[PDB]
Amino acid sequence: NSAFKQAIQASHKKDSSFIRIHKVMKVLNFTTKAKDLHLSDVFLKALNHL
Amino acid sequence: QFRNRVINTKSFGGQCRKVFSGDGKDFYRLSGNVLSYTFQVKINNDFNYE
Repeated sequence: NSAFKQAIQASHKKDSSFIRIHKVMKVLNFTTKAKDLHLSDVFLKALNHL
Repeated sequence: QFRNRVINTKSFGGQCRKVFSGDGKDFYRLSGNVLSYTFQVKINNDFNYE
């Protein structure tokens, strides 16, 4: 006489996430005058030395 | 490696070249000849969990 029993349980779980953000917050704006702009002295000196 | 002091970074040339750091909330005196010095901030972070 032979008797036999088997029980095989298995699982495969796979879980993932991804998250991405690109948020831009402007907080001030400016516009430069068109004329009579006062140059910086290091730039003025570079121009004068040319 | 950074080596010893080659350039004089503090020759003010008799100028009163104030900059407000914005960051650090203080006023600093630049040398008369530095082409620029600015205090906008960047941050980079990388994690690798495994």
